[PDB]
Amino acid sequence: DRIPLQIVRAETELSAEEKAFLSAVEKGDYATVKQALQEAEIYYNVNINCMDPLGRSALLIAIENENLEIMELLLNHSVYVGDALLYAIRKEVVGAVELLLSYRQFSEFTPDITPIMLAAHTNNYEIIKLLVQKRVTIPRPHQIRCNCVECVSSSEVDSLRHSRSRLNIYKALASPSLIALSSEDPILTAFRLGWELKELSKVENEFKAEYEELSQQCKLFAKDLLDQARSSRELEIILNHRDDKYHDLAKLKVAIKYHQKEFVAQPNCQQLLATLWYDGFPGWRRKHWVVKLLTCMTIGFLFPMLSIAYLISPRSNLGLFIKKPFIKFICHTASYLTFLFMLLLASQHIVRTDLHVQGPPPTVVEWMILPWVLGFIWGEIKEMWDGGFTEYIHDWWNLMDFAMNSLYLATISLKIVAYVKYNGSRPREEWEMWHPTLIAEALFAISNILSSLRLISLFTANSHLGPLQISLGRMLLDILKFLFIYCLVLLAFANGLNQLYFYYETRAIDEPNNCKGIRCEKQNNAFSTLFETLQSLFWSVFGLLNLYVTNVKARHEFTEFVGATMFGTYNVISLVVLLNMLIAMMNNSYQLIADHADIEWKFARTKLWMSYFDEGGTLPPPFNIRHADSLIQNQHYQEVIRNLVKRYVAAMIRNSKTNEGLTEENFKELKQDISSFRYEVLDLLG
Amino acid sequence: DRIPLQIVRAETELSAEEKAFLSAVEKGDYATVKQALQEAEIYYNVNINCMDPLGRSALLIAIENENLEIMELLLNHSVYVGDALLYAIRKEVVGAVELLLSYRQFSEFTPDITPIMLAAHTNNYEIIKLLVQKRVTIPRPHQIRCNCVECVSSSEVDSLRHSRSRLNIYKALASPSLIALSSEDPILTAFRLGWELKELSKVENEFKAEYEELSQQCKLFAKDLLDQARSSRELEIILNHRDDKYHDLAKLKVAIKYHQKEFVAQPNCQQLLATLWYDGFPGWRRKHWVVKLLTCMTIGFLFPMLSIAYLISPRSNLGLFIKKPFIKFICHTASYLTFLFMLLLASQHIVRTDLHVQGPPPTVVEWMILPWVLGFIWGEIKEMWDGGFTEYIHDWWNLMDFAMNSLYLATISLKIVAYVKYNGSRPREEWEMWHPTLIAEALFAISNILSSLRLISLFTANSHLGPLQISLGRMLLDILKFLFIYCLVLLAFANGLNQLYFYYETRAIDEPNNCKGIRCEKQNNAFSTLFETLQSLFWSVFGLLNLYVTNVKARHEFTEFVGATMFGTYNVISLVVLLNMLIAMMNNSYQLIADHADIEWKFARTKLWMSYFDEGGTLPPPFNIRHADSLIQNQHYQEVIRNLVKRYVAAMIRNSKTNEGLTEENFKELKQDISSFRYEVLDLLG
Amino acid sequence: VVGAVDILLNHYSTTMDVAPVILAAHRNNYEILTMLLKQDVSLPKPHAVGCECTLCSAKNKKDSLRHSRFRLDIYRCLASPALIMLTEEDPILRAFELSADLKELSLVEVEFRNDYEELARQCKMFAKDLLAQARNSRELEVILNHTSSD
Ligand SMILES: CC(C)CCC[C@@H](C)[C@H]1CC[C@H]2[C@@H]3CC=C4C[C@@H](OC(=O)CCC(=O)O)CC[C@]4(C)[C@H]3CC[C@]12C
Ligand SMILES: CC(C)CCC[C@@H](C)[C@H]1CC[C@H]2[C@@H]3CC=C4C[C@@H](OC(=O)CCC(=O)O)CC[C@]4(C)[C@H]3CC[C@]12C
Ligand SMILES: [Ca+2]
Ligand SMILES: [Ca+2]
Repeated sequence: DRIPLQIVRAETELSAEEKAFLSAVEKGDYATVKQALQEAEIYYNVNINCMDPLGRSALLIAIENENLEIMELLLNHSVYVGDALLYAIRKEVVGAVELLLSYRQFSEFTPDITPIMLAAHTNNYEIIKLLVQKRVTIPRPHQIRCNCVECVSSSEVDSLRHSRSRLNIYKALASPSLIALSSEDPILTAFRLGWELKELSKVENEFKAEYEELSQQCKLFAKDLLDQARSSRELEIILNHRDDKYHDLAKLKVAIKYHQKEFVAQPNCQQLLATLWYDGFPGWRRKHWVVKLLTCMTIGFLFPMLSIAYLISPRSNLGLFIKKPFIKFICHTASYLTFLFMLLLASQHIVRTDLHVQGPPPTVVEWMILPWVLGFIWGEIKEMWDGGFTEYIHDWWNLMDFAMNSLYLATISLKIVAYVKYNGSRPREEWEMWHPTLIAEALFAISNILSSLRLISLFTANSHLGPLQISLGRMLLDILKFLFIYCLVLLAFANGLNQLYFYYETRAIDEPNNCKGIRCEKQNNAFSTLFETLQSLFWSVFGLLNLYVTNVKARHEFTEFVGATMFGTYNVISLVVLLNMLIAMMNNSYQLIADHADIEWKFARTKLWMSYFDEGGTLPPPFNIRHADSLIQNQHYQEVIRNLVKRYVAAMIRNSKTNEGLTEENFKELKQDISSFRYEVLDLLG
Repeated sequence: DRIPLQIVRAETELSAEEKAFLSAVEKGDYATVKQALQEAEIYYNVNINCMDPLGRSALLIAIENENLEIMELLLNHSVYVGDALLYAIRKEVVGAVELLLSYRQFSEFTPDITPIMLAAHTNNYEIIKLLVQKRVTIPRPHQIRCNCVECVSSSEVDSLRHSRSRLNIYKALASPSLIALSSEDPILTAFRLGWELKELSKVENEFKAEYEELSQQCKLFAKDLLDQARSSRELEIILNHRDDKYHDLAKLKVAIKYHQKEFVAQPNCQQLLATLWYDGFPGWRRKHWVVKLLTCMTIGFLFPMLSIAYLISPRSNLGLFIKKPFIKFICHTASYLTFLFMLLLASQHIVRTDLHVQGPPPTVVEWMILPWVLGFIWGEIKEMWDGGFTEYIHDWWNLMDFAMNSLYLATISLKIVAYVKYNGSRPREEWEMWHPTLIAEALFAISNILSSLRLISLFTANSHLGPLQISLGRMLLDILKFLFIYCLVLLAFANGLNQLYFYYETRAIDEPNNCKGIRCEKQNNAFSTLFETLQSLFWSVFGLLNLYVTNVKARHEFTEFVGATMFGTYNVISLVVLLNMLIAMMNNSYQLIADHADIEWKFARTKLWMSYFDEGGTLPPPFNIRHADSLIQNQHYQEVIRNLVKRYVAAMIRNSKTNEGLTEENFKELKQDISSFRYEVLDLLG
Repeated sequence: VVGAVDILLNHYSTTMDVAPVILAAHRNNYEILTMLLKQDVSLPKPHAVGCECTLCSAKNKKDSLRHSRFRLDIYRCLASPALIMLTEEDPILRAFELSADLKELSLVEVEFRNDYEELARQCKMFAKDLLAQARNSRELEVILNHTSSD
């Protein structure tokens, strides 16, 4: 039939006169509005404070149309001015001044929003400044996880409000313009706030996106201020300022601490660092490709000497040469490279040793390797001590360093132990499975692999390889997640297969050539044990597991079929499905990572360059044997900051004026400008 | 030093008086302009036909600001009006009326642009209508490959001009407005023009994008007119209109011929076709999936019954049932499936025929399969006859039909050639390599592969598999292109390896188990002959070629090494390089293809449905046993076209008005408008 | 403003004698540039990154950042289509050559690569556009068969 339509939640309606009054305000007819007001004062026929269907009153209509003439008229007739200031601040106009000067239920603004908060949210420097000129305060948000304060225990009541209110406060404290106007050190404030906001993003699972966005706003603000630097003198004053030695790039270090990657990667900042890095190599990069190689190789070859000189006469031409950051890097890399070469010499077994001697005396090459090992150890020790465990723990490569070193230690221990005991010699075959010498050799091999793969870190120093290394790392996180799923599937099929074939396990002796396992000429007993089943399934992923392993000797057809079917389903789920899915996932991330590859790489490279910029550094083999000042510094920083802020605010405004489209509100404003204009002229001409 | 900066493109500067005159025009001060004009007459101190450095003369400056009053003033006085009409058309002003009404080098318009062309390029229905009202003509564009006309064969005079001129005529002829106003069948012309433009895109490689853009424009226009249909009566009148029986969906057919995919996929069009397709099963859409399933199954099962009834008495109710298209589809699919089942039985002991009777008698199963085979071939013949070689050939699947049928014929022939000339029953092992029976079996099997793959065609029918089928088919094209690249890679390495190992070939006898080749337990002589080399490299892509195939018996280390290196490089290039690239390529293609799958799928499905809509249809097994009216029809079409064109013009305007930002020029006009008003008011009030 | 530029003449800060032109060029305004270039101007030549005399060493010592910005600004000016059109006899060749230089600099001045590369692309596009303006094939021939070498 027909669905009747009615207004269910009805609301009071405007009388004809009232409708006309509001209509005049939308047309800007001062005369009619004025008259209506005056008449209302007399005949009391119109509620000056009436409301439109959308809930907007006259003052609100005037504010939106931005007709200050009419606004004044209405205010003079004492119209309810509740929340009007907030609406004006949102419109970002000078009507705010009027309402403030004019001083003394439905709102589009939550009950918590205060004039300053909204101004901050709008980021209008001028309006913010006006409000701040008069005493204004933004509540300090309690520290993350501040239950002690029973005030935080208000979350029990209306948590929604609690959460929103907090976000609103932070959304304000994180306004570039407020930080500019209020904070003493705008840069440091942003750094810190951006971090707290990140932490909150985590704690407040919901509203995470908002906090993260606010954090990025802060980070970009800092970069933008830096970008407004024009001279090196300024850049140095900013990057070397210590809040409270100086000349230690303190602010840059703080940035690295707060993972302010964009700031650390700003072109001008990177330029300064380079000058420090390539000290002594004027235009090293400019040096012809080959030339560079030549110089690097030569210096590397001379690493021991340079090292020795520093050891001999720190204050000598040569002694000073090693102190240069680039030289340190060249030397410290050449040292590691020679270490790896020594390990290679072992492969070729240049110094061959009898395979029968138990715990032989450490071979010649070994001794040579021993120092480097010790040097690396003490190095890590120094790092830990100097940087504190927290920082050392943070570094992921430190884990690899720790592992590599630990393996080298055990290798040595066993080598030693095998010497005191097992002093005699027996045919290797007789040696028990866990003979110390045997175990040591295995540990050594594993360590060698780890050591050589530590060179990946050096890629960060290369313009081409670095970005890739960084991207890979980011993707690795996701790969790990995928691995967990794969593992679960493996375990499942492993349990199942083992459950079916364990009834048919056979003895090694029985097996041909007394060989039992998936690694024998004729694979056998592949699913007999869980340990073996797990191995078999892993190798299947690479196609190295033959299909004949799915048949039982007794030839029970049904079982074998179920077994093959389970193995087959595993192959499909693992190779056809999961493996392929990983490709899709990795493609998705690589795409994203690619967006921010450079900043990531440069942040990483800086960290590396900075490490060498320090003074405590010698290669691993030879590694083991006045308030006045602050006042001036701060004054200068403040001057530079003042200028940077000034030029930043202007830029932002200019960008807006020239890089923003005209929205409908703009049309309405123009239409009103002409309308009010018309009415006035007509009245004058009439 | 310093780099001097001097003006080399010297240009005369406007006198202060002159310059001032021009400025007044830009501000809209009619008075000042008027005075200047009058004074210049008497005094002659300013050429009213002067120009800005930007080539903007007064009339032009006025046209752009669209001040018709100043335009009239200027025109009244003797101001050169060269090319002004064209500017007034480019800007799409309707002040063109004034210029047309007046009638008394370094041009921004090529010497070929005539007002009608420019208006067409702008697509302003109004402006175009004005000009067309006065007799106007656009030169004919000589057809593609019209070199015969020495006129075009004289392009030697100026090719770029010829080509450009040609594009300009088409850019005009392909304007939706000109086609609306000047063409008798706007829909047909757009179809045809679209095709020609497509063809030109190919012949004129340069300007390919341009011609292709124009073609899409024509295709979009036709779809849009269709979308302006508001009743099914109109839709029928349009789709069933024959230019010159009627009521055969003629235009729908022409649209399929010209590949007007969008027109065909238009919702309304699809709906009409659906009604025709599902005739006999009203509500089939509402039918529950299960119910549907049931209906389909029953019909398919009874396919033989329905097939016969028709033959016996088409008029019979049952005879009538098979005539319905959807039925035909279902019946014809069942017949094919039955056929495929027959083929499956052939490989079984269903008939358990002997295997040593060279030239055996056809088995019952084979006998039954024969009828179908005959029907399929006959169907093809009819298809060719009823559709012409062109259509038949065009269809890709007709190729597979041909192959399948041809093989199913050679099979028959070879079978016969074997019944004769082979009455014995010698051991299969004694049979020669090319014994006819062996060849026959091979052909039959190959065809059984093709036959079962033809089912992929049916997918177009389903709403889920259809789109997938289409997308994959498109991607196949990409793969084909890659294969060409790979092929060269294969050929290179094939020749190299053959050239290296051909000396070391050995007789099969020498080989173990008298087996020589890659398909032998001990792969041997895999690179000895070229053909083997190609096959071996092909298989190596799938890891079915063992690495021991690269070692020469004599054990010549150098040769073997060169060979292994060559084989390895091939594997890297093919498996690690080309293969991975193909994956990336394909990823991109799918993203794009996916977008147009629907229009691609629906077009495909419609062609399928249309095939059955036709009247000549019986399943393959039982396959082989007035001027007055025209005028009225055309009148109706013209009536509908009039309405559709009107609706289209209006809709396009609305869209242009509701979806177009205010460009800077627009703003300038408003400013000039206020400026002029100001001057006028100031004068009257002053 | 143009009008204002006119009035002022009628009666950051990488320099001042040529900054008006440098900015105008960045403003890519043919008209304003035409006005300014009326009075002889001579942009300083950006010494190559190779120099080591106080010519550059001193500056690169006092303010490396300013020096670098200065050179970028000069090039941002020289690579303005308007300036090339007004001041170059063969606008196309200049665009070709300058594009090459602006690329080399991208390599050298790794810090501002993106900036120097944008300028290069700008020059490349300019030349393409100027060719696009050809209408007959006689013009095309004159353009594509012309040499700046005697
Ligand atoms: C490819 C095979 C033979 C393995 C070779 C192992 C090493 C000999 C390679 C692997 C990674 C290389 C390093 C990759 C990164 C760099 C950065 C490179 O510096 C630059 O590229 C730019 C100049 C700068 O470092 O400031 C100095 C050489 C070094 C340490 C390379 C030294 C030689 C390394 C250790
Ligand atoms: C998956 C294995 C067992 C192979 C099975 C082979 C056939 C039994 C399948 C393969 C493709 C199927 C066809 C795919 C497409 C369709 C369209 C389908 O129609 C619809 O999906 C929508 C209704 C409509 O056709 O109008 C009718 C069944 C049919 C012919 C299917 C019938 C059964 C087919 C031939
Ligand atoms: Ca470490
Ligand atoms: Ca066919």
